[PDB]
Amino acid sequence: QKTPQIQVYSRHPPENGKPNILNCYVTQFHPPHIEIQMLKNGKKIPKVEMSDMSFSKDWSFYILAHTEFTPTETDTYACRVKHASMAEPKTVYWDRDM
Amino acid sequence: YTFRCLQTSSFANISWSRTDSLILLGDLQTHRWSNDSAIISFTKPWSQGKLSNQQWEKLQHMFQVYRVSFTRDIQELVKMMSPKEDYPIEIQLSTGCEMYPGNASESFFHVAFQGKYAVRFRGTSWQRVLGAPSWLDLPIKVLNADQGTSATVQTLLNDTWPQFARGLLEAGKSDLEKQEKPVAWLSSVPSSAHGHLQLVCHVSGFYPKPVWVMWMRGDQEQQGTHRGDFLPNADETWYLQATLDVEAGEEAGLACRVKHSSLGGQDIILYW
Ligand SMILES: CCCCCCCCCCCCCCCCCC(=O)O[C@H](COC(=O)CCCCCCCCC)COP(=O)(O)O
Ligand SMILES: *[C@@H]1O[C@H](CO)[C@@H](O[C@@H]2O[C@H](CO)[C@@H](O)[C@H](O)[C@H]2NC(C)=O)[C@H](O)[C@H]1NC(C)=O
Ligand SMILES: *[C@@H]1O[C@H](CO)[C@@H](O)[C@H](O)[C@H]1NC(C)=O
Repeated sequence: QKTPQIQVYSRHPPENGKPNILNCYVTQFHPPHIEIQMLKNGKKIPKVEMSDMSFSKDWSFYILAHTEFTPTETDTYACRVKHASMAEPKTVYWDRDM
Repeated sequence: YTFRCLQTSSFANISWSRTDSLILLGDLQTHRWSNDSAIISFTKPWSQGKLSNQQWEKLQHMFQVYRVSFTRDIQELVKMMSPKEDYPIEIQLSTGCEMYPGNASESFFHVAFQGKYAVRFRGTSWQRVLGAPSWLDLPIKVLNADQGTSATVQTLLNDTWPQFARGLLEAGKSDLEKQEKPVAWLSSVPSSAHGHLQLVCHVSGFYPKPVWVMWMRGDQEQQGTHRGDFLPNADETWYLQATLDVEAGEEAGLACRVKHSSLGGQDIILYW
């Protein structure tokens, strides 16, 4: 068992009202069974595309979830991951400044 | 450039299993093969490499026979020796070759068991690797008895991989050398210290992967620049961020400089 690391970042510079793509990169988890959700204001985004499960030279699993989004002044975006290595789901919120 | 066929297999019980695979040439995915799919899919227009349709079909047929035979073998290997914990079983296979300039290559076939590097193929046989549970010696001895399978793996590592991968490399050369320009943007987060600020330089959309990102005070490189990990984009371009810890007031005059092969010598210089 290995705990998943989560990173949330956008494809383009974020500008309020301008369509963009939100990325969620999940890595370092074992075994490969994982549930990844992308949320807008705590509610599950329906159109989320996932890459094919792959792994690194050191056998560390990695997956990239991405979605189309329009950043705003009032909306919160997050990536929630559920994995057996964790007692609770891990949610990491998009912070355009980090 | 490393050519690698990555297989992820999961055995939940004596009946239920799923095996999913993909093929990467460098950092570009060239093939896909999900459990329910009977045929391998191309994820690039150049994924057939320099193979003819008859040559590709023979390569695909071999994989089809192998996937059923692999599943059947692991199942047999588990049933013949109850290893106290029979299920769940997690297997990772990585096989291909590292491409070196001048038609030279080094082939490999590595296996992880329950997330840890367990077995390799060298010469004509499977060898348990340092750290793998010793009881794996028995299924490794059973597998090594099959000289026929061993000859195919030898064919695979000595002939199939170096020849298919060189052709793939040739047909994919222009894609692996395409230049995508990075776009940079800046932000800051207050640091865990009063009058301390973390400066963030975000760099996205560049291709190929080699890049240089540094926080500067004119000609002086700020040694405190910490490069994050390379993060993928869905379009297979790259993202990276470089941070700098500064004292409040010291931001003024600082710039983020990015050197990328796609810009010529015209570096991005973005002032705070
Ligand atoms: C008790 C624990 C379970 C044991 C775990 C031990 C770790 C695994 C040991 C190393 C992995 C070996 C991979 C298994 C290959 C067996 C494939 C096979 O059975 O060979 C051929 C068919 O396979 C081929 O066509 C050639 C194999 C080439 C594989 C290339 C594909 C890999 C890229 C995804 C038919 O033989 P049989 O009639 O005995 O079933
Ligand atoms: C594939 O290449 C390997 C070399 O990596 C060949 O391995 C030799 O095989 C013979 C037996 O056939 C052994 O006695 C040698 O010791 C092996 N050499 C090494 C360096 O281990 C292998 O035979 C080749 N197989 C085919 C079918 O081409
Ligand atoms: C994987 O595919 C094989 C062959 O089509 C099938 O027998 C098996 O049940 C599939 N497993 C899952 C979990 O889909």
